[PDB]
Amino acid sequence: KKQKQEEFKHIAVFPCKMKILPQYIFNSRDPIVMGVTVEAGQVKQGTPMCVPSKNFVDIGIVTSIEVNHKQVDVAKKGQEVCVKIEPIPGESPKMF
RNA sequence: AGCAGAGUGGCGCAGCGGAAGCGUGCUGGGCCCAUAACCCAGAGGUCGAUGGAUCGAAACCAUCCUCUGCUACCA
Repeated sequence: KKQKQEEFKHIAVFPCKMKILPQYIFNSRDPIVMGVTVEAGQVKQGTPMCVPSKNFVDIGIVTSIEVNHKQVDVAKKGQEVCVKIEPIPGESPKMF
């Protein structure tokens, strides 16, 4: 099961609904630095992000999850974390 | 945050002092057993909004909106 996790880590994406906090924006484009609070599910590395109300356009692929400049891999519900999201290569970068 | 570019028929696009167009798509007819191709028509336009220099702005200048890119400036 360790090897199954190791070669199925990219193909397995945990579900996550995320609520955005106002005015906690640092970088708007390349990369995306935005201090966003978990409200449902959990956040892991490589999890894509999209918007439901704008005909499902992807935001990008995340890089790291930081809780007060400390890298925590798994964040549960109810914690304010900082996520570094990078644009996917082959598609145009996005702005806040 | 700031800058640059663009806005014309459903779509893309020509287009500037005396001047609402093209390609494609939609509708009708001819041709044919039938279709494509082709022919004949027709429908579809706040030329992004505002002001002004103008006899004569779809056009030049100023502002603004929307859309498309960026110089990087964080835990």
